[PDB]
Parts: sequence; C-alpha cells; structure tokens
Amino acid sequence: DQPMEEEEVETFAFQAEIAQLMSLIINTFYSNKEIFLRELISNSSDALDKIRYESLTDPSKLDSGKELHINLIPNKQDRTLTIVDTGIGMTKADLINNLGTIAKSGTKAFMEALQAGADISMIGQFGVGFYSAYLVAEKVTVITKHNDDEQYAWESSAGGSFTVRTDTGEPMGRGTKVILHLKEDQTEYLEERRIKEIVKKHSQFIGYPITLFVEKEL
Ligand SMILES: O=C(c1ccc(O)cc1O)N1Cc2ccccc2C1
Repeated sequence: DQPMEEEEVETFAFQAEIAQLMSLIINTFYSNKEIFLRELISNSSDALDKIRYESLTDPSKLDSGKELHINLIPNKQDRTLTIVDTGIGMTKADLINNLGTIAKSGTKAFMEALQAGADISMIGQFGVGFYSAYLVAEKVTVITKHNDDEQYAWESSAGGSFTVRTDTGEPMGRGTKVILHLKEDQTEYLEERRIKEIVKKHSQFIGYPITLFVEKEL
C-alpha cells in the first residue's frame, strides 16, 4: 500500500527582530487589539494593488481571477476568523521573508518604544503589521497562491518558528488566505456586528470591496 501523496515540511526560525516582536505582542497587554483586522486588510489591499498594477502591462496575470476583493469569514464553530484576498499571492520565498513585505529599519526603535510602554497601533507603519494577528490568535495559518507557483501553507503558534509546505488542501485561484484561530478571551472578533464596526472605523480608505460572510454549518 503506497502513499496518496508526499511532501517536505520545512521548519524555519523567525528572524531575530520578528521573534522579539512576536514575544512582545503575545506577552504584553494591549487595549487596542482590534487593530489586527485593520493590519490584515491593509496587507490584503497592498497585495491587490500589486497584482492590479502588474496586470496593466500583462493582462494574462489575471487569468487566475479578475475580481480584486477581500473576504472576511468568521466561523464561531471552529473559532476561526479568516481573511481571504485575491491579491498577487506569495512565492515560498515571500512567505519565508516576512510574508512578502520588508520589515522597516525603524522596527528596532518601535520595539524599544513598546518595551518603554508604547501602544501597538503603529505596528503597521513598520512593515510588520501581520504579527498583530497574535494579539487575538493563538495560532495562525496562511494559505497562499501566486501565479506560476504552487499553493503553500505557512503556520506558526509563535514560539520562535514557523513551518512552510506545499498545500494539498482546497485550491485557491490566486491570493492569500489568513486563518486566525482565536484565543478563548477574544471571540468577540467572530461577531458580525463587531467586525462591521471595526471595518467602519479603520478601513474606510481601502479601495477594494470588503465582504463579510458569516459562516454557520447547518
Ligand atoms: O500575499 C500577501 C499577504 C501577506 C499578508 C496578508 O495578510 C495578506 C496578504 O495578501 N502579500 C503579497 C504582497 C505584495 C506586495 C506588498 C504586500 C504584499 C502582501
């Protein structure tokens, strides 16, 4: 009897600054936790900008999907909140390297301000907003599909490492799917009215459709 499928699973250490940052986020109390959703949507919007732009000179880039949008899917039953976009997606290298974005040089000073007791809200200004996910999530999975590349799954419960592997789950056309497995004490971010108010307050100037799908298995 032979395997249905095989693959390598690789485990990586986070770069030092990012590991320190994740530790600060997880072990320090902050009031303004809701900004995590702002930061993920902003990431999605940047990814959509990137594919929109490239498609200008290469329309075939959109064969994997023409619609550019952001979907929010709370699933109380699984205690997950998923953010899905149809942006440019990430290569394996992009996932490894801070999820497709360059951590800014001021990140060091940012963390020092944090250890001095600064707020977390500016985190997205330094190219590391993604990690605000861990203000509300105990585990995060990222599924991503970039043109002319395989679908990958990234995952970390923090602790200083993440894994990357080709994803053999359900296929995405193109883009990035962020699945937050929420902490017991942060399930409010599964509530559709709470999500609506957060989008309203922090994501007014996102120039793509943002659509809430409240999921309930029957
Ligand atoms: O795939 C992602 C991504 C990462 C994290 C996320 O939360 C949502 C996302 O779509 N990105 C590709 C790309 C290209 C240029 C600039 C930014 C980005 C962000």
